[PDB]
Amino acid sequence: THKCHLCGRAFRTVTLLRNHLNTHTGTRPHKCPDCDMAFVTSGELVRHRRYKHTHEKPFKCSMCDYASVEVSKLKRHIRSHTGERPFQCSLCSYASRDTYKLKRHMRTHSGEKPYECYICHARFTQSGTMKMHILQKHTENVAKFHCPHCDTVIARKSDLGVHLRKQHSY
DNA sequence: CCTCACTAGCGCCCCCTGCTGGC
DNA sequence: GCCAGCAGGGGGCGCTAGTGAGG
Ligand SMILES: [Zn+2]
Ligand SMILES: [Zn+2]
Ligand SMILES: [Zn+2]
Ligand SMILES: [Zn+2]
Ligand SMILES: [Zn+2]
Ligand SMILES: [Zn+2]
Repeated sequence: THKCHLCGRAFRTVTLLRNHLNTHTGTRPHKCPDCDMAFVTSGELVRHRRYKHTHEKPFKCSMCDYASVEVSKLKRHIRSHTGERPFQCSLCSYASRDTYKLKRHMRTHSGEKPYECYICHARFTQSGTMKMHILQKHTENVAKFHCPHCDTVIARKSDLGVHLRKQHSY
């Protein structure tokens, strides 16, 4: 009906094509009055003000005081209350509570390592791992833990925990 | 018919927390 | 003990199909 002169994508109304072309290029007309961001549509600008400026969180959790801006988050929050596991893995028996978390799990079966350190060019599976690598291996005078019993230095908190559970038996 | 708003809904990515197990 | 893999509970954005309201 209304195709895109850049890709084969098609839409039914003109406003959709107008927004689709406003994504191929940076032409975000809905500008935020309280910060320096902009968006192609209004709905994208609405929530940006409710995330950062007005903190308007409509979706409430009936079990706790949690509140989310989008319903997608609450549906995910409530899963940890009921233990749901809707997203099943196709290659193993792991199930998730968030479609993107399942995408991260697949890096176990594929061996993919997208993130690499910008200093030593060492690669990792998760963006948090890399951030830790830079802290422990490329930062100067980093604070380190200390066992108050045996007087041994440990750099990571988790290592101190397992030190107490193994050597000192909690 | 045609706009333009509002609402659900998928997707993307990152954070921080905390553990495991090879070296 | 160091190191990287790896799962939980979260925040903020990219983009679009569905509904009506008013030209
Ligand atoms: Zn296109
Ligand atoms: Zn803003
Ligand atoms: Zn809750
Ligand atoms: Zn799997
Ligand atoms: Zn490095
Ligand atoms: Zn000790």
